[PDB]
Amino acid sequence: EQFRIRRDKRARLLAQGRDPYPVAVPRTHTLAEVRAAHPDLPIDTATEDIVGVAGRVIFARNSGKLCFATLQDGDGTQLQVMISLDKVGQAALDAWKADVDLGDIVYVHGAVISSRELSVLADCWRIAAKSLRPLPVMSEESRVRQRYVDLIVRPEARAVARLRIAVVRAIRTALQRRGFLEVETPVLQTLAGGAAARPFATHSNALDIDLYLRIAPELFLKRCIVGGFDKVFELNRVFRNEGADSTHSPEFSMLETYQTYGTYDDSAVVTRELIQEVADEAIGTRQLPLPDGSVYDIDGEWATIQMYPSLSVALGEEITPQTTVDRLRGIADSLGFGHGKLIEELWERTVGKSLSAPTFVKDFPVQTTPLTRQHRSIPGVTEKWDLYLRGIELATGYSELSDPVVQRERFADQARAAVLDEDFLAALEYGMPPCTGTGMGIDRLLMSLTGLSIRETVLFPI
Amino acid sequence: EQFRIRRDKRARLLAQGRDPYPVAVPRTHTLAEVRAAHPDLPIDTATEDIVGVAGRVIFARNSGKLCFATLQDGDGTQLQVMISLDKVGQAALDAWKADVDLGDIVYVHGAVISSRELSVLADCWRIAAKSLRPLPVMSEESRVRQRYVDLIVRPEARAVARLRIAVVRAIRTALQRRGFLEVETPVLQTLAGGAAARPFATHSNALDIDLYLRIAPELFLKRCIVGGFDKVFELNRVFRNEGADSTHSPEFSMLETYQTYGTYDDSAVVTRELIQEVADEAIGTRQLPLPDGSVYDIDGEWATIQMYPSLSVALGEEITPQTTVDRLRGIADSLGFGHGKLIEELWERTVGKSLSAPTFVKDFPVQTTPLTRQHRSIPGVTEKWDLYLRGIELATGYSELSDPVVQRERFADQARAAVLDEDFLAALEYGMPPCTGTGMGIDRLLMSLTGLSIRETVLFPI
Ligand SMILES: COc1nc(N)nc2c1C(=O)N([C@H]1[C@@H](O)CCCCC1(F)F)C2
Ligand SMILES: COc1nc(N)nc2c1C(=O)N([C@H]1[C@@H](O)CCCCC1(F)F)C2
Ligand SMILES: N[C@@H](CCCC[NH3+])C(=O)O
Ligand SMILES: N[C@@H](CCCC[NH3+])C(=O)O
Repeated sequence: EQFRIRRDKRARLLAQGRDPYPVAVPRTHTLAEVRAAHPDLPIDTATEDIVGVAGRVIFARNSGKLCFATLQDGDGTQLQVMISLDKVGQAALDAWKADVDLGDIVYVHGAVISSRELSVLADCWRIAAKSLRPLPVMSEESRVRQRYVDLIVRPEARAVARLRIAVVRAIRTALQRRGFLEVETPVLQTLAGGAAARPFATHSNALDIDLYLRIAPELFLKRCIVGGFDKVFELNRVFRNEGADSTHSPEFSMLETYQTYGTYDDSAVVTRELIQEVADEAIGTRQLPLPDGSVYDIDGEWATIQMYPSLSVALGEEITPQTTVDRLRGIADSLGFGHGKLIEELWERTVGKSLSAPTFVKDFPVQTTPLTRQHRSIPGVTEKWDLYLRGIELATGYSELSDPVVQRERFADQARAAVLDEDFLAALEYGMPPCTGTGMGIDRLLMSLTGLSIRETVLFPI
Repeated sequence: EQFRIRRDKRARLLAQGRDPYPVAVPRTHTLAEVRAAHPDLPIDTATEDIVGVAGRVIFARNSGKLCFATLQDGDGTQLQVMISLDKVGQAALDAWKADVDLGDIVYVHGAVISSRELSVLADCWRIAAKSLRPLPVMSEESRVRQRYVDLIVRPEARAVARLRIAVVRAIRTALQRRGFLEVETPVLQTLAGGAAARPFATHSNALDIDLYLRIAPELFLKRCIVGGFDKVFELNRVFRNEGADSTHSPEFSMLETYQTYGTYDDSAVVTRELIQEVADEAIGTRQLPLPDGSVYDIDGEWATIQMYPSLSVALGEEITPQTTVDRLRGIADSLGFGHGKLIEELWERTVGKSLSAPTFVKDFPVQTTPLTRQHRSIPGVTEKWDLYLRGIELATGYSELSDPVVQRERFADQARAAVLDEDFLAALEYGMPPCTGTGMGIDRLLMSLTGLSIRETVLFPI
């Protein structure tokens, strides 16, 4: 019902030649600027520094000859205003009382004082916007269907939104210090490749074909290495037409990075530094506090373990690239398609779940890693690592497969479970120098650093 | 046929326990690093600075006891190598001659000398990648179907790719200096809005509905202002399921920016500075040279003209918001749906086409601008500008419409040519402070600054 009273203050303001939504207002400082300015003001004393400020009224204490409001800026910073009879306007005070609700954006010019809390004592005042919905005094999934309200009433939502923006800045800073170049590769592709996922298709009207949103930029980033890029990345959305869960969404921000003439050994060291540098820039500590109330140390060096050896110790027997699927299925049952899949799953179900300190696992089954180079010395495994931080599958890197005839086979196997990415394979046969790629999910980065769910990390999900 | 000889050098290299695609090679410096190091070396003299370098062989001059190649790095920098009998390997020289083609990535360790041009005289040498396609010695649309080849053989394609990356860096730098925060808003939306375009739809499997790729981020960026963001932008892809032409593609990179408590007057000044700052950072001059051989001055202040007045002078009669469509159609015929559309078109066909210096046109027909605030003083027009640079429709800005009941109407009109964006309108009725948005196309920015077509500006189009 308050929806109607509010619409009728707008109307009776328009009729009266009052502007409820004025083009401009001369806001001289932010309330943060007015705070940093008067940090220690002897309380109940006045100062002749004049300011125009605008804020959202989020409390009002109306009292005859004197109204007090709390004006909150968009960052949450608060200044109190004092709409007084005596300064200017009995009619201003009546206008104030009658026209000004809660959730109203409001400009006030005048003197900066501290009362018997930092306030502005009004020379003038005007409305900048008239709200036709009162602020509520909120469930998770209603907070997320209405982030704009969440950001006004919930300081934490402000803190989280700024945090992600700061993490993303810190990332670009870290990669740019190291000579990486940020490139833009296609989101619409004739076939989507470079990961294991079911793509979003769309019809094009220009071309009268179906196109596919990128599952991953890897294949196009590898054409940039062929093309002569030394050090490239791309920090931008990927689209995977699968289910949502606590570490999975169909649209999410993902970093990929390629460095020429380094291996997975080299890109492990960079991923650690990059994460540690981000924590410092954006959180101020490598001793990460959690909603637990616990503290997760990500400082220092990080453990590396091999999948097969670590799996062997966990199962009490030698598991090699040679170990048959009949053997592996057997073990699987004893707990509760093919070899590559079984190793990773058995590993995930035994070693994976027990991890707590930040660990790299490396040397992976050749079957489940079609784009990564065969290991230099160990037959049957690829030079790939997964990074687990606070138990989250955070990041991965490869020594990259630059052999086209091998790469052709890897795909010819995939498919038989038969059109390949012939222009990608074309690019490799022009010669791709030896290089190491990485990938990392921005949402998993935040979750691993904060505790925050994926539906708190993204501004506008669904 | 050379496709077959090459595949058979790979095979007879694998059989021989030679690695044609080795995991690693110990590249100590880039050829650029080796150049900056020995800038003035008394020619035909040797120096005992040892380096490992890797490059692509893009010339070979094989000559009995001594082979010369030009090794080109990926940035185009060149060093010459001298594979000699006498330094190490008669068998190395035979291996060189027999195994090493053109378009082959190649590592060589040894001494840095200048011959009778800066070269490395080989202690060792190894292949890093074996190319199974010779470099061609290329049409526009074959250069663009194969950018990876273009980047190797065409220096200009290198220069253009780096230029775009530098423009994009310069933009983020400029907006961040000014306190703007970069946000990520959804690409997949339940309905796409904030511009005039036909969207790409896609089916979701999670939700079993159609979703739509964003035509523009405006509606979501306005929820961030409601939400308390002072100064926001977003530099990221938009998707418009329309035709391609010389200033139009269905996927393109687009900047949008919102500033609270400024108008279109304010965002005109920022757009000029932003463009001028970009030119300086990324081009080194505001006196922009073109393929013409001409020079386009973008320095100094820029002309502002009003649409209706400028149109009037061009047509020889008073054209106002009042001027009927019958009158406008009449004029249209005399040269060769509704009022708003007719003003902009007549303007575009007379005043628009005659512009050369960088000009802002402002005060627009209310009909063709549903999201921009009605002008403060002039009835019938909206506070909007278009910026024309070297005759390209580069950028636009609005004093933003924060009135929900007006905004509801603007849409209720649109539709009747009836489901609206009710959550967007919901956000406005919580109150959006007065603000000014802008938008600019990155491809048009480059085209306007360089002369370059849209199909040279984007790394991987189609
Ligand atoms: C919500 O985020 C995701 N959503 C989906 N649906 N799928 C993935 C993520 C994610 O973060 N992924 C990682 C993961 O594979 C760790 C190593 C590689 C980097 C990554 F981004 F792909 C996969
Ligand atoms: C290849 O780029 C584009 N492609 C399409 N299909 N549509 C537009 C562009 C572009 O650059 N556009 C500008 C233009 O409207 C100038 C003022 C606003 C900014 C913009 F990016 F929308 C529209
Ligand atoms: N394309 C990979 C990330 C890069 C891996 C290294 N080349 C993925 O989506 O998992
Ligand atoms: N959404 C606009 C750009 C922003 C205009 C200012 N609010 C467009 O695509 O043209």
